[PDB]
Amino acid sequence: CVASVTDVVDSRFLVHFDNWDDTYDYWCDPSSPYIHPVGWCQKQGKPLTPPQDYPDPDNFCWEKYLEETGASAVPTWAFKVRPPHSFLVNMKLEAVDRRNPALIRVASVEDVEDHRIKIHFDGWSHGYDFWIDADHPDIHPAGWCSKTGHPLQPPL
Amino acid sequence: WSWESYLEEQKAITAPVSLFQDSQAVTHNKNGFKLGMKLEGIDPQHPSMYFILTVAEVCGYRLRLHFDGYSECHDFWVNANSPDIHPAGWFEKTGHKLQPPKGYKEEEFSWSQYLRSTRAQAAPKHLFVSQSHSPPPLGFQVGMKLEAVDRMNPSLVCVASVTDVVDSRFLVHFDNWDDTYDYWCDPSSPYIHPVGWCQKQGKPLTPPQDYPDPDNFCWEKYLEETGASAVPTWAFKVRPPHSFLVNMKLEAVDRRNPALIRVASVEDVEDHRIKIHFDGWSHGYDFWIDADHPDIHPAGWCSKTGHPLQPPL
Amino acid sequence: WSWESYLEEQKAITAPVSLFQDSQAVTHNKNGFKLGMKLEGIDPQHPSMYFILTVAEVCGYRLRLHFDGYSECHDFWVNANSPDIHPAGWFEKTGHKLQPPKGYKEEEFSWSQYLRSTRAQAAPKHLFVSQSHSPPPLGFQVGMKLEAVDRMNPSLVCVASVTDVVDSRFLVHFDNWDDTYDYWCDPSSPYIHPVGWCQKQGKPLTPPQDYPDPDNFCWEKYLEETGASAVPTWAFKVRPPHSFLVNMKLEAVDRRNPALIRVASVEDVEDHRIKIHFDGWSHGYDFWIDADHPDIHPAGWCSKTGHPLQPPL
Amino acid sequence: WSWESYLEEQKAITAPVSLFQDSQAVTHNKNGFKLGMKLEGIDPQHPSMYFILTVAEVCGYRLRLHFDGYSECHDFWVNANSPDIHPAGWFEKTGHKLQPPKGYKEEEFSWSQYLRSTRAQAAPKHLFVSQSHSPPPLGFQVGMKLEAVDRMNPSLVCVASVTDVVDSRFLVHFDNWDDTYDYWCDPSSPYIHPVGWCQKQGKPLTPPQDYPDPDNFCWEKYLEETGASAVPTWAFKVRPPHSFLVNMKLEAVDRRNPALIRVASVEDVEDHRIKIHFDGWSHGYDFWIDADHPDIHPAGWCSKTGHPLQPPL
Amino acid sequence: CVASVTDVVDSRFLVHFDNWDDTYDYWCDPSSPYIHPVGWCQKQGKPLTPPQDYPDPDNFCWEKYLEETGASAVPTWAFKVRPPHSFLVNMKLEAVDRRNPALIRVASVEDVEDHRIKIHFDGWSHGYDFWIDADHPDIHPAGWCSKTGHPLQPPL
Repeated sequence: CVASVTDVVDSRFLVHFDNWDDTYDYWCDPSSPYIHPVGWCQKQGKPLTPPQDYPDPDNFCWEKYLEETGASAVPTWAFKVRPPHSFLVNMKLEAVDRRNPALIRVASVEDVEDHRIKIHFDGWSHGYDFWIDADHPDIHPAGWCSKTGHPLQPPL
Repeated sequence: WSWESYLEEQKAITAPVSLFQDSQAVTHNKNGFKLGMKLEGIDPQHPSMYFILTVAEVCGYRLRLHFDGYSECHDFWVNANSPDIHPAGWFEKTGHKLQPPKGYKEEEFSWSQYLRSTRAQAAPKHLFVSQSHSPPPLGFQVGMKLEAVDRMNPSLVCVASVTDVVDSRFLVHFDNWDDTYDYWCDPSSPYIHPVGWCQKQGKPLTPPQDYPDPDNFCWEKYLEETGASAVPTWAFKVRPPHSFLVNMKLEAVDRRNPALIRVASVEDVEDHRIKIHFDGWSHGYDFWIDADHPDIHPAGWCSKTGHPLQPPL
Repeated sequence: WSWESYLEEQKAITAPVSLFQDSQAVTHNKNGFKLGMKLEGIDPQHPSMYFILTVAEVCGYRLRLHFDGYSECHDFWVNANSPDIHPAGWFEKTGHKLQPPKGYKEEEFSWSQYLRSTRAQAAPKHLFVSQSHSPPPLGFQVGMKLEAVDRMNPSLVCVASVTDVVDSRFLVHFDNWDDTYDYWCDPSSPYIHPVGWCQKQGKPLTPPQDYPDPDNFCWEKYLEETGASAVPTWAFKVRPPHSFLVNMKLEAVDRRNPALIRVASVEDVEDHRIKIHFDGWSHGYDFWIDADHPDIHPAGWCSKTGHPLQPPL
Repeated sequence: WSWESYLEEQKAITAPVSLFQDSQAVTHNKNGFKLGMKLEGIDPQHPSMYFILTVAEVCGYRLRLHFDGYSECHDFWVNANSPDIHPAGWFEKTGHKLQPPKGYKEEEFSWSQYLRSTRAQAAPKHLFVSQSHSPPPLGFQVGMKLEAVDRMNPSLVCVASVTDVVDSRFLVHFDNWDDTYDYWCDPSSPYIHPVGWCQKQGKPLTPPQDYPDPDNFCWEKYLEETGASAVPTWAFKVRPPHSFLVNMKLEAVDRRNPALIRVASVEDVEDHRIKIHFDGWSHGYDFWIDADHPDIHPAGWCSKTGHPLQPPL
Repeated sequence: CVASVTDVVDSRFLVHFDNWDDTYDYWCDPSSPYIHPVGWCQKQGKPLTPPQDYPDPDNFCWEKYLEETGASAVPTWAFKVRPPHSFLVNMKLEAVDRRNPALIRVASVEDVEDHRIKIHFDGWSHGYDFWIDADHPDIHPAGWCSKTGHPLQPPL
């Protein structure tokens, strides 16, 4: 989708979906795999979603939109993709419980993508399993709870 | 079992009585409805229409209602203080349409004759909390227009009308649609907003179905055209967010079998809704419900009204 | 409460049913009007004009009517057997002018289109006692002239015309004035008299407003001049004085809030009017009313039609 | 602004003068209280205690009183026919304690010396409706015990004593609790009951504060231990419910700014109380008040006594 | 009211009100809209007037009364629907003058009911108007007087 930089804080920036409120927005850095330069969808043969209520969506044109909003594109060179992570299936770690964020549990890598891992809480239903970005702040190496002074929920 | 002991072992609390509407909490009223008694009420699946109903079953402060002439599969449960039932003769006295028992015609039906023919008793008037004997809710008159969230598709705010007024409540109807999506509410409902709320807030307004030039919808000209006035902005009251917190326990009707009420817990919260979990059962049965829904109740409600309580699993 | 008990403790009687017109007394007709239904009717404050009206509220055998497009502050109550309301399409079929809903033009308005646009129902024809399907009142034709008491200033008898005829009734208009002083009546009305009644009886005749040479007013030449004929003397019927007596009790709409009907008493009488007193309230609220007024009724009327009765204070 | 025009505009009715106690309705008495006059009175917050008070302001039939020696933030308003104020010398002649002006000792205060020090005048005796000269409330003697509703915590019915008798009223005091819970009443008060009432009704009885054995409070033993009698059952009288109805209009003193009196409506009713709503203001300012409370009045009370009336808004 | 057949003459029968003056009796036929089978009032929720001087007027009961009186009910099948008449308001006809029955006058149908017409004598006060059953022997079509040789009174 058509997006804009709306905030910059140290090495991070806030990505905003034009004509939406901010409920779908997210913070990231230049290596995020979720962002691409103006023109990327066109070069890759993928459909670009225009702003929520852009007057004539089928005919959306970046060069025209940029002109009319008085805006420029983030330069193509600024997008510096991070390499895929190296978490492998069955590797164990600790992860915040999403249903109850006060708790941290023993967890395993159920499944992998280039930038994401599927978390499984050991001893629990696989229905609680969830996909999470590999750089998410709420996953941690084994031993993190013990070394930081936080209780770890054992499996079951 | 007992609540007292359960709260000790779980180290939890019940949702305090003060968190509930008086109507969800009240246990000291007698259920005067009796088997076979006849009355009128709304069809839950078609909340604009009224039918002849018979008391099929009573369980504490609840009753199961049957649609006279129709199949028993449509039977449904209400509380004895339901505002959606009315005494015999109420339709005629208040400008509502009666859908008569299967096989009758609207104007072929007489209560007098029906009662003689069935030898039944009409449920006495004094049982009913809602009989249109109370002055309406402030500023909501039939025909008036507003903006309303489609509760079935909550990402939509739509052109709506008031089409029914009964005591403190009114019926929200979506223009050019079925009554299937309609719903009853009061002036403090967080689902309704004044004309011009969409444009002022930013979100788009869904115009009536099959309307000429949908994207080109103008409120002020729709109003003039339909000889309608917008509900005035002073009429829409603030209902504060409820104060239920996660892990508070309560009693809740089981939607999979409404004859049953269970021990339950607040699993999650929004401003105006809570997520119910039945203690001892899978989270897959967890469901979102409005905080002012008639089918949730403070701990103790079952015991004090004489309805069985399903203990946790 | 109960009438039976009240009459014992007060040692009084109710005004017998036979003292009332059939139309003031009738309780056995169903009110078929329903919320949202559309119709036509007179504006009470401008009784020569017709408007599009919507049923806003029903209470027993009464309804509250709303002027489409206009403010809810003009809403008014009528009985379901009111002759001053008519079905959709009646204006066109009977030679009356429609004042259309706010923002429309007289000839821009179509019922067909209006109903499609509002998705409303027109109140069915069979609900209406007055649809101009009955042959008029004997000898009163539009354009004809008579003498009429200004009901707002009863010390005046004035030059008047018939300007409207609908079933058994006709509209009395005062020449060269507003419709504000006009009123509906029948041939037995004690407020109307033939041409030449003033001179024969002795009292002076108020001639039309802004008429040339007021004190020099001649009926026979006014008639020739206006190409009008006088209503013939055989047309004016004797209505006998009513037979209400002081202390008879009855039911009466409260003029301070017409949604309400109260226990009342005959405080005083004239030939054609009674003075109403609301039992338990101050005499300061006492008001004179015509004996044939639609808003007075025999004891029991409320109970038998399904309208609340305000007990005495 | 006028009442008449407002009532017509709102199709509204005022509560009749006949619904009020004479003392709430009386407008034809002169206010003889003057600035700087000195008197005695109860603290409205500690109704068992008596202070030297000075007239700080007069507004119609009302006066603002100041506690001598203390801050003006404690000033309060009463009506000139208040039974909670007394002439200089009253406390000494009737067995009541004086809380003297700030910095005096009780034995140290003398009215004659104080009047000389201040060069002030005592309000004359003839102004005062209550001087303890009229007949006492039958059956209620100082020291006698009863069961009373805690009006601050009305779910509780409690062990209580008569601790004061002044003219036709008596003071209810909750045994060993703060005097701030005390209230004045008469034999007909719906908040008091004879010893044993809770037992007969199956209601829990709140024992005195710090009762040595709170588990087994027993009335017979307590009466014996305390050298006290019960108020006999015959002394307790049925007070009939009031006759105020919802939406009736009246005048009421503003609780938050008691200098002011506002246009008000009856929002809700109970048997002995009315819920007041100030016209034009938020319903969040609504409050319950006993129907016999000195600070509600019929429409017209302000204009007739010379007090400004605040219009709606 | 409780009534009995007390006379049968050709195609008609006489209805008599049990223990009341014979002045209330009237002749009718099976199609009369004024008669109904025993039980009709009960079925319609209408009050039934018992015989005059009935020994226990509170609890009049048809079954007991029939038994006590050695009487049968007219069977329900005997009762026939008579269709409403087809007279319309303002139609003109000839009618015998009730007050001076030697005379027959020009008349109009002032009002209608299902089985009755209200007669108005043309030219006379409406105060002389009267209701009459449509099958009454003393109303006649226009021309009846001239064809039978009876004087007709003109309007006035």
